[PDB]
Amino acid sequence: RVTSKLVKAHRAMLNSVTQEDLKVDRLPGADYPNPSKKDKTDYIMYNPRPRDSSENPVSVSPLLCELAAARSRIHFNPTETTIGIVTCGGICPGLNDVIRSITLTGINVYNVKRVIGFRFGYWGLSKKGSQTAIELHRGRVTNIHHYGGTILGSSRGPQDPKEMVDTLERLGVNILFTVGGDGTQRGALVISQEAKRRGVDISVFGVPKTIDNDLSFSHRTFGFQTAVEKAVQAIRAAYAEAVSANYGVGVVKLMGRDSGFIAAQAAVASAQANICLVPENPISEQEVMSLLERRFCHSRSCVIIVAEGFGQDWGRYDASGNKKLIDIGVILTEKVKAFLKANKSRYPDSTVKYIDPSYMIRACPPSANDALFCATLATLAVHEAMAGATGCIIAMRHNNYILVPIKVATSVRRVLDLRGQLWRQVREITVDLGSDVRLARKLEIRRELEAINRNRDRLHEE
Amino acid sequence: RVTSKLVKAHRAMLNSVTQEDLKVDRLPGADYPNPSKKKTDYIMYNPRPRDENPVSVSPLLCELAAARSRIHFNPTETTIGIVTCGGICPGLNDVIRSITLTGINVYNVKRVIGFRFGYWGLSKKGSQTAIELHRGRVTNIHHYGGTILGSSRGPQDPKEMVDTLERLGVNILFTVGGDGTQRGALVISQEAKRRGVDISVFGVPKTIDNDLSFSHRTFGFQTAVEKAVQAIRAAYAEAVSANYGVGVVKLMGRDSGFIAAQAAVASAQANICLVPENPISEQEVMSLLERRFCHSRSCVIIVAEGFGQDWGRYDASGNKKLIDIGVILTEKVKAFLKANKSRYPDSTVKYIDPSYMIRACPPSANDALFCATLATLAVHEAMAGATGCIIAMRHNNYILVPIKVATSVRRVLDLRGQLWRQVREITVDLGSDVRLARKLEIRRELEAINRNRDRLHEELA
Amino acid sequence: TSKLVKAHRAMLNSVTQEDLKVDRLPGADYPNPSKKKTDYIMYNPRPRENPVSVSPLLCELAAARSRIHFNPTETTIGIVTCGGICPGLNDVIRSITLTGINVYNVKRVIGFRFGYWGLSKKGSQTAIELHRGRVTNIHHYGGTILGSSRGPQDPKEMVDTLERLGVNILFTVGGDGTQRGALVISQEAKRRGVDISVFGVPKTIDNDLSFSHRTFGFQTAVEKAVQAIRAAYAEAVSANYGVGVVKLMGRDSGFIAAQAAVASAQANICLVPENPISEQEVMSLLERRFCHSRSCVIIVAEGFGQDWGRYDASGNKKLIDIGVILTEKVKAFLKANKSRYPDSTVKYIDPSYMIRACPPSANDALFCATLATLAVHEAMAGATGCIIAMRHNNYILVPIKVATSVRRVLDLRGQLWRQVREITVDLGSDVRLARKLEIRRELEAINRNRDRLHEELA
Amino acid sequence: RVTSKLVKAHRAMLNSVTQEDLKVDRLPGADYPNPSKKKTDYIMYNPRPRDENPVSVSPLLCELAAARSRIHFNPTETTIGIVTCGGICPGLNDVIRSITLTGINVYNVKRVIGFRFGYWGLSKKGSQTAIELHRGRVTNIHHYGGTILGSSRGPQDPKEMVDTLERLGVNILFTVGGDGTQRGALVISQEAKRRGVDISVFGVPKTIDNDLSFSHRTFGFQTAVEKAVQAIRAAYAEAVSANYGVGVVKLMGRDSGFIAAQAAVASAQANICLVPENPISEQEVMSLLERRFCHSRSCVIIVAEGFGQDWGRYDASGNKKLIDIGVILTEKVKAFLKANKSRYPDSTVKYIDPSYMIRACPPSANDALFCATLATLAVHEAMAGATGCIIAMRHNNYILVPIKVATSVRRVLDLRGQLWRQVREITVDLGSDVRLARKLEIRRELEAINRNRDRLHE
Ligand SMILES: Nc1ncnc2c1ncn2[C@@H]1O[C@H](COP(=O)(O)OP(=O)(O)OP(=O)(O)O)[C@@H](O)[C@H]1O
Ligand SMILES: Nc1ncnc2c1ncn2[C@@H]1O[C@H](COP(=O)(O)OP(=O)(O)OP(=O)(O)O)[C@@H](O)[C@H]1O
Ligand SMILES: Nc1ncnc2c1ncn2[C@@H]1O[C@H](COP(=O)(O)OP(=O)(O)OP(=O)(O)O)[C@@H](O)[C@H]1O
Ligand SMILES: Nc1ncnc2c1ncn2[C@@H]1O[C@H](COP(=O)(O)OP(=O)(O)OP(=O)(O)O)[C@@H](O)[C@H]1O
Ligand SMILES: [Mg+2]
Ligand SMILES: [Mg+2]
Ligand SMILES: [Mg+2]
Ligand code: NA
Ligand code: NA
Ligand code: NA
Ligand code: NA
Repeated sequence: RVTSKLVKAHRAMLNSVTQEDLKVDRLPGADYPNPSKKDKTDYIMYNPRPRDSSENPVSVSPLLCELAAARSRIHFNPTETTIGIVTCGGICPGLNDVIRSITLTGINVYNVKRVIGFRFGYWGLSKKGSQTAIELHRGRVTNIHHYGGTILGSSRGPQDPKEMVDTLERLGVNILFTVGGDGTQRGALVISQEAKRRGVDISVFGVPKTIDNDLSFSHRTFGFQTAVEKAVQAIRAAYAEAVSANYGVGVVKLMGRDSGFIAAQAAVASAQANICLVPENPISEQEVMSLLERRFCHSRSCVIIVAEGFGQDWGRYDASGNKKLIDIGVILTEKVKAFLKANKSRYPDSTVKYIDPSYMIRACPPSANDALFCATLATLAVHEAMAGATGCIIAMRHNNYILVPIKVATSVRRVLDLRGQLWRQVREITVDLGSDVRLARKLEIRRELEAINRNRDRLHEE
Repeated sequence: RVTSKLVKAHRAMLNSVTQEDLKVDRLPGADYPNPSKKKTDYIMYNPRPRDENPVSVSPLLCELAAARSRIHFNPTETTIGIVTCGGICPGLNDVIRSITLTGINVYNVKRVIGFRFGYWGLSKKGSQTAIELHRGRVTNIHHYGGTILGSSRGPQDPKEMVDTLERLGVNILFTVGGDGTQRGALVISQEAKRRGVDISVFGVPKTIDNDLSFSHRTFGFQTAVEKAVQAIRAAYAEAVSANYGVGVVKLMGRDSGFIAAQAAVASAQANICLVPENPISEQEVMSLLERRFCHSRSCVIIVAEGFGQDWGRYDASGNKKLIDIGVILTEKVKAFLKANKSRYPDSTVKYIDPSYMIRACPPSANDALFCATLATLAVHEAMAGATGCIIAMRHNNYILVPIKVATSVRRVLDLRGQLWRQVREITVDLGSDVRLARKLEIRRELEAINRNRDRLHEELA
Repeated sequence: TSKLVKAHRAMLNSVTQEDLKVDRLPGADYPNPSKKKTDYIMYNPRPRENPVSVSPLLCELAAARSRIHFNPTETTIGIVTCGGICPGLNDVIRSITLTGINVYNVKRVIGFRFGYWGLSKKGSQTAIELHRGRVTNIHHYGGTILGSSRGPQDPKEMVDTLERLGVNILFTVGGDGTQRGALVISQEAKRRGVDISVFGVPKTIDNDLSFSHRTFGFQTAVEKAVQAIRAAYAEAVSANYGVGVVKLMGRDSGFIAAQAAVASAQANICLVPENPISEQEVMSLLERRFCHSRSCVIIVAEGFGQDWGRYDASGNKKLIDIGVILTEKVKAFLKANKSRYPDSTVKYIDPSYMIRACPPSANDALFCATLATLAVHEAMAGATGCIIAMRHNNYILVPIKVATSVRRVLDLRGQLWRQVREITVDLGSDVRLARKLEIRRELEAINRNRDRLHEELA
Repeated sequence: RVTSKLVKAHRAMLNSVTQEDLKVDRLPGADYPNPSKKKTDYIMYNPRPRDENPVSVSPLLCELAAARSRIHFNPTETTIGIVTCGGICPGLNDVIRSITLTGINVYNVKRVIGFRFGYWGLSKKGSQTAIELHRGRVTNIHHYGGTILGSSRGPQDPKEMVDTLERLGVNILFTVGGDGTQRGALVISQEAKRRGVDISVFGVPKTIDNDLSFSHRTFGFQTAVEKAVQAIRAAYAEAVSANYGVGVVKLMGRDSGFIAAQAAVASAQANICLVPENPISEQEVMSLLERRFCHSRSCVIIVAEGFGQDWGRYDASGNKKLIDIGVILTEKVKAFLKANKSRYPDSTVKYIDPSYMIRACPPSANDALFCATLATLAVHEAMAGATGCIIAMRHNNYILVPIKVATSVRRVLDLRGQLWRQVREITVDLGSDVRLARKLEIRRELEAINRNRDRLHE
């Protein structure tokens, strides 16, 4: 009963996935030796669950994923390779660790000719933008891992692939590392394709950026654990506010656009959520109000976590073509205010406080563990691209680093499994509809009556 | 010379302040000895000399708070009550906890009562929810934000409230909260006198803004600044990540800009700092932004919540609700950058409102110590029959100050002070030739880099 | 980046599928109130038509079960925490209690004080009853509210206690020692025909448990360690020929040391037990560091350098303090070379207790709760003699005998350790040409800088 | 009745202090206008009245620090120098950064020079490593502990140092450091006078201990208290986890106990607080511990590093090295509990020395603000030719104070003050009948629980 689930992507490139789809494209040939390693691809089962010990276990699936690793032979000539980095889309903890590690691995391990950082996402690759490219060196990236955001900066909206490749050519780029999400990596493919049309010796390698941890073929993306730490700190605040008011409601919106991993993890980690609203589990304003009522039958406080992709069906694009969400944080808060107002009887006093800790989550520096994670991804990213990997992203599954072709990855998305342990834990700690309000509380205060008497004895026995 | 300034309160009770006004009311007589210690000392309101020994430029003296040899209430028979009212602020639980423990540990009082949800917990209805505070209850509450007692907005009937105080045997009510709260305390105190009730009403001032008069520091304030700065770094991260990126973050200052200002300087990251003391027009702000965007691709704008209330068009307690200047300013800045898509090709505005995260978060270690000291001294003085007053801190000393005085004046930024002078230094300036200013910038830079270039050549071999 | 190795006191010399099978109290007649056969996962997902594991081993997946062995409303759960302290003990304690009380509505939960001592005839008088009100907020605190202890107790006394108190499940939270004790307790309870599950929640801040990629507390330890490293780094940078030496937890392995070294980006030398080197080699690395820098940060795991010189109540071998010894050797070295290093300072940081006695990261908390929750599920379903663990992002059940027979260790050929090699001083570099190719990288950079800024004026 | 007290310094330069002593030396003349501001004000040393307007109980006035209309140095031609000496303390980089920026932004000075590794950077040899500080260099340093300039211990030749100041064109040297540092400053200032050099020597006081006279707060101090408290929680966690567990944590206080005391109260967790102001014997400490162990299974002992120096038997600068009381106290406590295995069956002592983590960690937001203000004012006054003095803060105001006065007295805990009175409250007390004290404890408890029991029945 695992806690994630796969699902077709809103804009899938493949409708089915086969082993060939999973094979990673490589620039032709690998003639130089690896200074790092002063001999062939290893794989890992996509799914380690067996069919049919006995004679050796056979996977319930035919799929293998390529393991990322440093390689004996590499494709590019180390001391002559130029590496490029761009960061696109929203910001997320660990961008600067990615930037820094790519640079240092290039410079320290492979002793590359130069590292170029492109400004403000793909815009920095445009004819106009290219004038702002900077050269990244040890001194530039030494301390950037202490800061949120991206020193390169980022942007939204497309650029002309022909301009971008023009730029890559003019500057002598051999590897462009594209750090960003779904949009970014789709752009990567376009760039990669245009370079091919030209017969340019260029790897385009993706480092996946999604604070939501909704990437397919992945159990963890950088930034995500940090977002959970911060979200929990948001939740404590909301909890403080609710407890301080008779019929107090703390509503806090968390990141989840298409999935509720942050919302769920934070709900359980904090032990403080009473209602947890995720996109996987669309419910009506009436149900929410109903859960709130139940909560207010036995408590004077209620914390409601809501993922930003929840309740999009509750009412009525950006430069990149992404569908703008309606702010469910604001809308839900208003509906809850409405509800408690229309019931001034039952709830004499009552307060609703709303917290949107969005930017503080995304624009804050990485946890130590996220840093380590970023550095590992980035390091391996450089290893594989040096060995001519292209058209793929690096990811992590089953505690292993793998290579995955952009087409596969952008075709499916990870989603909460409502039958999973994580979501089962959210159901445990939150208010429940399916409980006789009466007997439920009756079996509460009795659990209490017991406890206090055990208490009373123990202390007399003093 | 100060970074603060005094100003008449929006609803002042005194129009002038005299020594007699500063005298603290005391329940008649002090017959019991102080178990803790098994006449009143003063401090000059103003330590600046006029014109042999220096003479204050002012006649005012303030009474120093301290544990007293003789006390008014009979320790082992006194009942203490605590209520928290108004908004929440870091340190409420440390206050609650310290009052309780000082009462219980030092004076060995009969009982401590905590009243729920502000003054509502003193109403006939509310009183049913009063709880008894004991060591076990308050042991660990200092680790949490908010108030375990809870708080509320809106008035109660002083006759009901005193009824409650009488029925429960309360000898001291500690009222923890703001201007409103302390005004309510006077009412309560007055009604208790009309009845000849032996009751002290003592205020522990609660203002996250640090805008209390006769005070240089109120609990929660330093914690607010730590948190604000953290908010500012986020806004700065967002701005730096975007070509012509603007991070707008709203901070607490309702009638004053101390938090805004301190956080601006502490962070080193603010480009524009908007406070109520210094009302400027949308056009001026846009103008400062333009100047910032002449030499930088990023701008962080701090705005206090009481700024720009004159830029456009009540709560249960009668407080005037503010228009959200964070939201309005953000929109105006969006409007401005949109209407200038030419000059600024790309451009982004991100708004952060860290309000509840600041107010509902636990105290720094230093705030905790501060809370405990205030609360401790509060118990000392009220045991010694002080009433109608608050405890406060001036010139590194704890003083007693009558509610009437304190609610008549408020502390405000002095724009001629060092703090504000530092805000002027670090932020964009209007009165600089945009051109020659940047010219003398990149030249400072050209220098630097060449010093750099030499140093590193002087490195090889 | 890990590797398996025989345990210092192994119970099995080889591991077979049958060894991996988890013992279950006979029969499962009651329904699970929570859910108003066993699934497995390959021990090794590398392949040798559908892929075939390079290994025959399967591990049992932990999960809530349709049928359970104990009668929920009549089961009594007990908890004990033993050995050293580690971040997340209270989360474990709290989650076991709440899962028992909320999900299974068990009769009662008992907390035993000060490790196994609380199960002794004497100790048992101090047992307390855990209820929602008791555990509500303990996850905010380091340490263990139950307390812990070192040293054995009489298994007959302990089982006496379990019987007298009506315990149906004892959760033993702790390390290798603890779980070995658990088997003893479990065995004695069988000799008596007692209906008792003894289930282990593994506690090792080192992350050196076999059949496991992550144990609770570990990620928190790394956060804290990195904070220690920054301090050391601050101290080194503030002194001409400054050395910051900071000791980290690793007794038999170097996972914390290594992860913290890379996470911080600040370690110049990283000393782990997997890679024993001589005082002379360390001094040599330091010299190379001091050829191109005025600062050096040295991370050393506590199990390093035990061979550099000459027991506790539980029988554990006490280590010599390598932190103190190494610091002294480094002082000696820099003193004996006052010539080359005019000034020079050594500051030593031992952040040990601050690491172990501090509250869990949010992620660790989630992790603790999940482990504890599943632990309750499986023990309700009569699992015993085993621990819960996590491999390949999955929770599994593993018999104490297997787990205590092997240990996880750094693989020096792995990515983690390869990253430590990258960021740290290297022996095998021509000191000269290495620095020559340094300042040249620099000369370049500055000139790029100098142009960019000239191209700035006007 | 305050919480500090004054005391003669171990190496006082004045035996009495008069108003003339308090007057701040100024380089002759002030002819240039202040670009910032496009006579001296004072404050009473003591605001308590004697006996119409109140008269100070003291004749002393202190000069208020402020930006001045006229300044002494020609702004666009002044060269500023910065050195940091002595131990490290949170806020050094904020000081460095603010001096630089105030110089560069406000006064538009010619150049800012940072000297490396304390006074050594001013020696003939050291001077070769001087670096030029500019906006780009100091932009982000406030995020780091330590000092980018670095520091050192041990004297240099004043003639060399002034040679350096002259050769480089320094008009103001800002000396950031302690007592030793500022004494060095006077020497440097004196030698420059002998030469008729136009040089201000201005001190920014550095003492993490908050024991500076004429001062209520020095930078770093509040940050130290935050960190110390965090150390204390760890020790508390360790003590609570062990039957008769003792957490001993050593804090910074060399000659005073402000950090120890503040941290003891702030944490609410200390049972015993040992400061230098209150020397007690091993027997008394052991005795307080016994009392603690009469009603509790845990004890946290805070000890300041200058405590217990009389309990047993120099550095490059001539400072007296302390015996490690942390280590010695821990041992004595171990001895004591060992020799009483009877009364305390089990028992553990865990010792935490969070020293470097406190000193080498970045400033709280409030400390940063403080550092920047001090530094800013420092630059204002030195531009207006103040010299031979330090900037300090008393009664929420910034004042100028001559090094001679400041190095002659030191701030010390007042055992009759509120702070120390609070330490007495929260800690174990000797002067309580062990028996009736606990009797009146559990009775307070018996009450409480019954109030509890009713409430919950209701
Ligand atoms: N299908 C596509 N083809 C070419 N370019 C694209 C495509 N989709 C997105 N891009 C470009 O890639 C960049 C980033 O895309 P987008 O704004 O969707 O961010 P993302 O990488 O999906 O991250 P996030 O999930 O934070 O939005 C933008 O320049 C966008 O215009
Ligand atoms: N003048 C007054 N007389 C009697 N009661 C008052 C008065 N002003 C306010 N109160 C009551 O005291 C309580 C607190 O008032 P208010 O909500 O203004 O808090 P405050 O102390 O101003 O703190 P904050 O700064 O958070 O607003 C409310 O219940 C309010 O109705
Ligand atoms: N082989 C064994 N048989 C029975 N009991 C044991 C055995 N080994 C250890 N124990 C007991 O289990 C308890 C905990 O053991 P120990 O102190 O070694 O902790 P641990 O689980 O190893 O944790 P840590 O990793 O902190 O050492 C002790 O009381 C010890 O006496
Ligand atoms: N009396 C003195 N005359 C001249 N120089 C001195 C004197 N005392 C100390 N110094 C020098 O000043 C520098 C710092 O002095 P010291 O090491 O005593 O630290 P400090 O400033 O008192 O700081 P801390 O409080 O951290 O010890 C050293 O170079 C030292 O040699
Ligand atoms: Mg997208
Ligand atoms: Mg062991
Ligand atoms: Mg000294
Ligand atoms: Na409540
Ligand atoms: Na300005
Ligand atoms: Na150094
Ligand atoms: Na190495």
